[PDB]
Amino acid sequence: AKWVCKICGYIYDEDAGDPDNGISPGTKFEELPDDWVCPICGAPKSEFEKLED
Ligand SMILES: [Fe+3]
Repeated sequence: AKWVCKICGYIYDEDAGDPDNGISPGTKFEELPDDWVCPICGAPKSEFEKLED
């Protein structure tokens, strides 16, 4: 699934993960650590919104 950072537009794609910041491809958004943040703007997980209806 993909989740967008409502502040900057960054897209956390679960299939891509976030390797540079310790997240391997395939990591679900809910499993990301509670203090993981958007690699672009630094927003907390609370500011992301899943891209699903
Ligand atoms: Fe962001």
